[PDB]
Amino acid sequence: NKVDVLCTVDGVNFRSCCVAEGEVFGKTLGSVFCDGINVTKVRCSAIYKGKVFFQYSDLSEADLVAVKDAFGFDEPQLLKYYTMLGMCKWPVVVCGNYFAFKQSNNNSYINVACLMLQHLSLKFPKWQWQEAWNEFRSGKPLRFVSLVLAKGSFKFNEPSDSIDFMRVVLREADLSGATCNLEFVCKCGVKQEQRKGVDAVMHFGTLDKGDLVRGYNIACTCGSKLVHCTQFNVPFLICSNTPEGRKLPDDVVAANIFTGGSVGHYTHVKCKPKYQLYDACNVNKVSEAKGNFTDCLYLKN
Amino acid sequence: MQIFVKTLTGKTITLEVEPSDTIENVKAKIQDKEGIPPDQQRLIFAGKQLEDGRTLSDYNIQKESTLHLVLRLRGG
Ligand SMILES: [Zn+2]
Repeated sequence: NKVDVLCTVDGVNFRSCCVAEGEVFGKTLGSVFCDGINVTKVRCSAIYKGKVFFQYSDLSEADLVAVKDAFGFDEPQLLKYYTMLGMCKWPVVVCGNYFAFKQSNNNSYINVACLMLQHLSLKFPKWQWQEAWNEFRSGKPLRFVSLVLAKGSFKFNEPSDSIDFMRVVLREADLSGATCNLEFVCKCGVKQEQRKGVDAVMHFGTLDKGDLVRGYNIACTCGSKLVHCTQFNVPFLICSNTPEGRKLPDDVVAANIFTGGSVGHYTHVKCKPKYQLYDACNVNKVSEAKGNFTDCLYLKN
Repeated sequence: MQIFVKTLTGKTITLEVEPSDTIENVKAKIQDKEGIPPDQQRLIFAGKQLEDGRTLSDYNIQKESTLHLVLRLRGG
C-alpha cells in the first residue's frame, strides 16, 4: 500500500522514504522534484517506486550545509534553481557536433554562451555542477542552464549578457592551473601582475589575442597605458569587448555577435570550417564572418 | 582618495573613495554621478572584471587609478 522512494536534498546522500499510494507527494515529502519535474501535487503511484525525490522545503541546518557543498547555493538560490528548472523547457536541437536552443523567452544570450562553452573541457569541484555538466556535454543542457541562471542575477524571460553567463560558469570551474603574466608600461612606470583562474582566461577590452601579445593601450591618468601579456599558460582564452563591426581576429575558434541597440539579439559563428553561423537553432554555412563581434574564443592545441 | 572612471561616451568621471570601498559601493557612487543603475554596470581594471563583493584594496586599485565602465548587454 506504500511506495518506497529515495529522498535527498543534494543528490549525494539519500534516505529511504515511503508514501501511501494515491496520496499527493507534498503531503508527506514537502516540495519535491523527481526527474526534473515538480511532483509536489502529483499523487503517489507505483511508477515512482525507487525513484529519487529532491526535497527543498523545511531544510535543516545540516541540509543547508549539504546544499552549499553540492550546489554552492543558499536557500533562496536553491528555490530559484527549482523555479528555473520548472520553467526552462526550451527545445534543444542537434546541429552536427553541437546543440542549440530554439528561440524562446529571450534566451539568445544563453544559446550563444552555450555554443561557446561546448568547445571547452571543464571540471567542477561541486558535485551538482559536475553532474549537470556531464548531462550538458551529452546534449541535455537544461539542468546546467538552470544552475547558472540561479547562481547569477538572471531573470527569466529577460534579455541579458552572454559574457555574464560564461563568467558564472567559469567561476565554478576548477581553473587552478590557469595563469597569465601581464606587464604594464606607461609614464607612471612599469608593473607586473600574474592573473589566475577566471581572471587569466577572460580578458575585456579587445577581441584580438594579438593585442595582448603585442601590447595595446588603455586610458590612464598619464594619457595611455600599454597592457602586454608576457606569458600565457591557459587552456583557452575569451577576449570580450563592446560590440564592434571589426574583422574577425586570426586564430579565433568561435565568436559571439550582438546585433541591435539597447536591446538586441545574439548570433554565433564557428570557424571550422569557415564559417558556420548559428541563430537560435538555425545553422548555415557562410563565406564571411561579419557582424558586431563581442566575444572571441581562443583554444590551445 | 580619487579614482577615475572612463565611460563609453568618452567622459572621464572622478570618484572620491577609500581603499575599503567595495565595487558595489563604487557602482552606487557612479549611479549618483551619472544616474546609471548599478545592476547595469560592468567595471573593468586593465582588462579584469571587478566583482561586487570585493574591495578596491583587494584589486590593488590605488590612488588615481583609472577604471573602465561599460554597460551589460541585453540580448534576447
Ligand atoms: Zn600611466
